[PDB]
Order: sequence, then structure tokens, then C-alpha cells
Amino acid sequence: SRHSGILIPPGKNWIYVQRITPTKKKFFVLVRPVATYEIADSINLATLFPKDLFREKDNIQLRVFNYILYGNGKPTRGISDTSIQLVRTCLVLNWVRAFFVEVNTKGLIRDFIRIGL
Amino acid sequence: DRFFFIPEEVHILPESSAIMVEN
Amino acid sequence: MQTPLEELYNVKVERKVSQRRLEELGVSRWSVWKTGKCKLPWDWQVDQLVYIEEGEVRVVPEGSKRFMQFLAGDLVRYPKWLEADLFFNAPYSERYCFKAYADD
Amino acid sequence: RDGDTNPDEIRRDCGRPPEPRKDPGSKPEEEGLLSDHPYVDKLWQLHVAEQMILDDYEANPEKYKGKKLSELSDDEGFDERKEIEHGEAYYKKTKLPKVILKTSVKELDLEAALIERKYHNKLMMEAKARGEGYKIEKLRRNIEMDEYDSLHWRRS
Amino acid sequence: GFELKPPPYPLDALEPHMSRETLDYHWGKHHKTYVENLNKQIVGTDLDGLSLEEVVLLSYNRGNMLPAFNNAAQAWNHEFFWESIQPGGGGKPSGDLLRLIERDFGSFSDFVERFKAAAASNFGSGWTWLAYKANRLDVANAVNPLPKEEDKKLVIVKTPNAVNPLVWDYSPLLTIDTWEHAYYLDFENRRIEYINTFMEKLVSWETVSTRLESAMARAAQREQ
Amino acid sequence: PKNSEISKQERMKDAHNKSIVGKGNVWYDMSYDDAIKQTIERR
Ligand SMILES: [Fe+3]
Repeated sequence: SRHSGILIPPGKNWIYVQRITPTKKKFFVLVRPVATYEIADSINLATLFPKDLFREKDNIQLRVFNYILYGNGKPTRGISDTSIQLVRTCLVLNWVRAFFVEVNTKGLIRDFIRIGL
Repeated sequence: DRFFFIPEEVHILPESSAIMVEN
Repeated sequence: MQTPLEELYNVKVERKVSQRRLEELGVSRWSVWKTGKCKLPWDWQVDQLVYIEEGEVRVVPEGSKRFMQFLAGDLVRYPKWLEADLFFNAPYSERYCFKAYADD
Repeated sequence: RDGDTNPDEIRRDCGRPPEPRKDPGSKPEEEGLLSDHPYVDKLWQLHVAEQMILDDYEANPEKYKGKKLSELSDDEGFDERKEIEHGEAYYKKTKLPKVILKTSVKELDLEAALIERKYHNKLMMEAKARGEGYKIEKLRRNIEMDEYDSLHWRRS
Repeated sequence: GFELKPPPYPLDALEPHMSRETLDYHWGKHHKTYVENLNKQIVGTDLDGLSLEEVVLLSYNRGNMLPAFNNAAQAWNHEFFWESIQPGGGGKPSGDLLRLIERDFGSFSDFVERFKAAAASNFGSGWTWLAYKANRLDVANAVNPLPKEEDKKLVIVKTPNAVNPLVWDYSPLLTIDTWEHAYYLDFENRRIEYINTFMEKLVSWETVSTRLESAMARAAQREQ
Repeated sequence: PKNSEISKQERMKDAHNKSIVGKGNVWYDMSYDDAIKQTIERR
């Protein structure tokens, strides 16, 4: 059709079909796959806590927020030798003071971050 | 549940720049 | 003051309990609670019978500067509405049972 | 009198009412149960002390020559009464207070930890040789923390 | 409209352990009044149409008992009481009940002594219950991740006045009425003799066994 | 009030967050606890 761009869903990657018209009587079609990224609603953070057998009700509650770093249709500019991050997965504290905890035994040091309410 | 990223290379250049690629 | 904490706070204690009394109470079927060196604050919402099997505990009622000491072999009844801090300094083991009104 | 420092003790010596308080407005029978055993915080400290002692054993085994790990002793100056030291630390420009938790070597069970440490190293090596990764889900001390929590939960 | 059911035996069938005069007053007057007063408090309310067990739980109101609770709970209690006894009762139970009794009390003889003592020490008006404890709590963090299958056990519980174990989500299996009207015409103040007569001549263990099967199935349905 | 303690604290965490995230649109949010099970299920 006359539409400048048609996006074809996969019947592995989505295909964006765009009509390009160099002159008033000549035109051609450029076919481009895009990225087909799925953000996992499962971010691996069993790395945080040992998943105790019992969990008491807490006023505090952690949250996992998915963050698309760039706006819809906005350009992502790539600086040489640096990779572009598109998605950030931050943890939001919601319900608080933070301070260090140090465990020492026979000249050995191990730092910790204690975040409490 | 799905986001897309088309790759395009864009160069913004001054009007006086010498372009060695044809349209 | 002059009055002991046990008298003031109505903490019944039966130090050196005979085995007959333990079997009359059915202590062998009571649940088990144990701890190491730690500090436990608690407000009793019902009476609790505790038979200490190992170790010792020092009980500091809320706002108090003195303590009550209970050792292995003692049977303690903590009264309802008691607010206290329990202190342990070594391995401790007990058998407990919570008592509602009447009951025991 | 001089020895009367606790108002709650004084009123029990006579027949006087308790010091009144604002009603919490919440029914105690409707609150969630408590399962965090107070001793678990101490078990966690011992768990960290064993793990970092095990790591040094791996990295610098030349230091641990001719001494059984169960025969280790604390350093000269170990005060059992100063297990908690409060202080402050600077992170970049921010200054967060820092607490130091002194731990003894004689309150740790390094004989059982080493066998557990060596057992998991072997499985990690076997996984590596197969082109696979290995993850440890929990250790003996983590299991020890859950059983203390279960006893506290049952009491509640 | 709840109806006063008669006991499952003739009113003369419990003689000489429980006289006809006691049954004439206990069932014909006390139990009858509880049903009659309950029907006046339900008519025109939302308590219409529910079973008696539902009415008892609703009127209990988590401890702030509504006006219908005393009539509703007592009406349920007496119906349970009449089914707990039979003209040829006493003796010993068997089957899964005997296995559970020995598991949770040591032996049947040990259980009988503990049950009799509880019924004797119940001060004032009340009931003494053998119950199957498979309760669930309506609070947070109240579910055992790893049940041990010994947590569903038999218990002896005493209640005052009209209270029954239903209000704590227990499953009652046996009860004895320790209100003085249940025994005063036959034993006067001698409550010990009344309790001993109940456990030796009146208790219906086949009914208790039947109630245990339903309680066990109740817990099984919840676990699935 | 612009000088109120609430206003000062609200503007403070906006800067702390923006130095991490910035202008991006919140796609979808999930609790930590429900974002751990799903990872276990996939693994
Ligand atoms: Fe009655």
C-alpha cells in the first residue's frame, strides 16, 4: 500500500517493510528486522537473599521495576567502544536508614550493607 | 511484553561538510 | 526495693521439680524451644509454663534494674500480661506449654 | 525511696494502677505470627566468620601449615566483652556509621565447614569439567537458621 | 426455622443412669427453649437459611458475641450431646480412634483419667470436649510450609457456658454437659459420679468414631 | 510549601533516582517476591 511503512509480525524476528521513493516514478522496498526483545519478568535475584522458610509480615517491601531507558522512537546513539544499555532493572525500597556492618575474625574483614526500617 | 530496536546510523553534519557518498 | 521480683510480678517457680510432678503435667509431650546467647523481648498474652532442661535465663521486667534467674530443673510459670526481656548467655533448652483461662 | 527506680515495680508493691498508655487500636489476636528467632542474628555472624576463614584457607594455605583448624586461637587482644564496636566510615563523600562485629574462632565449627566446603568444591569442579555451572542453594548454617526459626514460629 | 429433634433413643432408654425426669427437663424444657428463642431471633434477619453451624460462627462474631449466639450455640451443643450417648454405651473404642487416642494420650486408660479430671474441674456451667484439632488461622504467616502430620491431634478442651470448639475451627467428637441441670436431679452435687457414669455406661464410641471419620475427611479436603 | 521539609525531601530522591534512571518510561513493575519464583520456574 501507499503507507510509508508496514510492520510484519513473525508468522523469528519482526520485519519492518518501508517503501522508499527516490523519484516520482521510481520506488523500491527495504526490508529490515528490528530487535524482538522480550524483557524477562523474572530477574534473577535469589542472589540477594537465602529465601528463608518463614517470612514475617513487614512494613517494608521490595519491588522490581523494569525501566526502558529511552523513549518511544527516540534515537540510541552509540559511542565507539562503549555498549548501549537499553533496559535497567532497579530495586525500589517502599513501605529507612543504611549503614555498614563489619564481621572480623583473626585479621579477616568482610563488609555488609544493612538497610533497615 | 515486547520492545523493539531498529538499528539506524545517523550522521548530523554541517552544511559545508564534503560528502563522499551519493544519495 | 526489698520485695523480690518473683513476688512482685507473680512469677511462680518450682525449683528442683520432682519427676512425679513432671509426669503429672505431661511435660514429655510439651513442645521444645532452644537458643544460644541472645536477647528476647516478650509480652506474655497468656500464661506460659516452662520447664528448663539445660542452661539458664535471666529475666528483666520492663523498666527494671534487677533480674530473676532460673536454672535447669526449674519449672516457671510466666503470668499473663508480663512484659520482660529474656537474656541468655549460653546454650539453653526448655519445654513449654501455654495455658488459657482455667486449663491448668 | 532510694531503691525505687522502676515505676511499674512501685505500683505493684502497693495497690496502685498501672501507668496508662494510649490504646494501640489493634487487636493482638489479629496480628501476624512472629518467626524470626533472636538467635539467628548470632548464627549469621558465625556463618560469615566460618566462610571467610575458609576462603583464606584456600587462598593462602601456606599460612595454615601444621595447625588443625580446630586448634586455632583468637589474636592477642581479643576482648570477649567488646564483641560490638560502633564507629563511623566515609564512603566517597557520604559518611555512614559502621558497626564492627568481633567474632571468636573458638565459637566456630570449622571441622564441619571444611568438609562442606571441600564437598562443594568437588561438585563445582565436576560441573566445570562438563561445561556446566554449579550453584549452592543453602549451607548447613542456613539450614540451622531455619530450624531455629521453625521453633520460634511454633512458639508463636 | 430450626426444629428440636428428639434424642435417638426413647426417653426411658437411659434408665437408670439418666432418669426420664432429667430427660423431660433437659430436653423437653431446656433444649426446647433454646430452639424456640433462637427461632425468634433469626426470623426476618440474614441468619435465615443458614445451617446451625453457620449461625453459631456468625453470631460468635470473633468474640464479640451477638444476641443469637447463646441460643444458637446451646441448641447445637445439646443436639451434639444427645448423639454422644446411647442406651448401651461405655466400654472402649477401636479402629482409628483407638490408635489416635493412644498416640496423643499414651493409652485409653490415661485418656479417660484426663477427660474425667477436665470435666470435674470445669468451674460453673460449661462443656468438656474431645476434639480433633485441624484448625486454620485467619492471620498472616500462619501456614506451616512442612507439616508433620502429628499436628492434627486429639485434644481435651473445656469451655464455659455456651462456647463450643466450633468457634476456633476445631472438630468436636465427644462432649459431656456439665451444666448443673444435666445431673442435679440424678446426682445432686455429686458431679464426679455423673462423669464416671457417663464414661462407663453412656458414651457412644461408635458415634465418636463416626465423627472422627468426617473430621479426618474435612482435613483431607482442605489439604487438596 | 516550596520550603517545606516534605518538598525538600521529595526533590532530593528525584535527583537520586534520576542519577540512576532518568527519563525512561515505567514499562511494567513487579514485586521482588513474585520476581524470584518466575526466575526459579524458568531455571
Ligand atoms: Fe444442658
